Amino acid sequence: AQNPNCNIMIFHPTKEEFNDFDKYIAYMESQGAHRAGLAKIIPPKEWKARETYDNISEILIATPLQQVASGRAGVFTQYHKKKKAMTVGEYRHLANSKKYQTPPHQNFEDLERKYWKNRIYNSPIYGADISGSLFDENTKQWNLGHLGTIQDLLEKECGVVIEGVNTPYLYFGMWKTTFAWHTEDMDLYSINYLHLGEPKTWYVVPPEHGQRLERLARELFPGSSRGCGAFLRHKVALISPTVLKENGIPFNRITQEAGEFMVTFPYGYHAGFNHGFNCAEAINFATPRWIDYGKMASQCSCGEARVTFSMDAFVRILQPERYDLWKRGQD
Ligand SMILES: O=C(O)CNC(=O)C(=O)O
Ligand SMILES: [Mg+2]
Ligand code: NI
Ligand SMILES: [Zn+2]
Repeated sequence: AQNPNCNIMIFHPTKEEFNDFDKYIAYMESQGAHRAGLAKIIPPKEWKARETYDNISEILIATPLQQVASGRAGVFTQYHKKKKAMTVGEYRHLANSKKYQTPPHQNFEDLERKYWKNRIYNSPIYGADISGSLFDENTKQWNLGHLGTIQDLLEKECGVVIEGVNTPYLYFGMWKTTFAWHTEDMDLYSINYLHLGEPKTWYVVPPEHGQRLERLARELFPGSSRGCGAFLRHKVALISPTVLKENGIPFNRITQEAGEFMVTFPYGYHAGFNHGFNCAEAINFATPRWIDYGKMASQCSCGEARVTFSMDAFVRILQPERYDLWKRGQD
């Protein structure tokens, strides 16, 4: 078996290997990359996502979210408080202000220490989940707005045509902005490109060990667990690497820099934080190997997780027994 310790693998495709997305994901998995739950892909030196980022300041962040933490430094939840709309220009200026900017630090490790020590005492503002794309329409390779759709993948594998569309989302981050522990909707893959700015640190649990994370989460967030059998779908819980080590949960960590792709694999729990002002783009995708994960994915039916239009059909076709109860949570 390839990659039996489930280490995060880093790939360096040639421009020739960068032509066929599906085939390169399949290549990564042949080398065991999926076992880690996350892989990094450094694009060929000839590749660019677009010419410059000089003209992005007028993008609107309609609902910036202030991420308010509760709990202890290592074990906390966050809620999202809606703020007034601002432009990317305005957000960048905010991220760089004395109140929000990245503190002096030595290296990524010092910064990680400071994150876990101090995150809960601040409430950074995240421009998340903005529909759109920063890829130039003439970028032909690994353009996240031109990937094959999950609906077409399900049709090709299962023979059923379904409604729904699949488009990318932009994330504008600042120091301490945080993504809680989660897998993707319907345990899909995701791909994330860091277009610009400061790095993003990621933590991931191997898919074969996801249930161990879930069990620890039920113990650490006992009221949440009683409220919903899949409460990590709410995307609110944070557990530090120190806490995971103390409880023997296998995980890995890696820092993504501007110009690099990250791929998360089905049922790979991940969490992380931004180092400073940045902009990432991400999208979910499927392969034939996803189908069996989709059929087994947990679902939130307490009503909190509230998800896209397109998830209906996935639940309807792949999880017909769950469909009724899940849709009652959606309505
Ligand atoms: O970039 C972020 O804030 C979070 N991204 C992801 O969880 C992802 O791409 O799967
Ligand atoms: Mg603009
Ligand atoms: Ni994710
Ligand atoms: Zn729920």
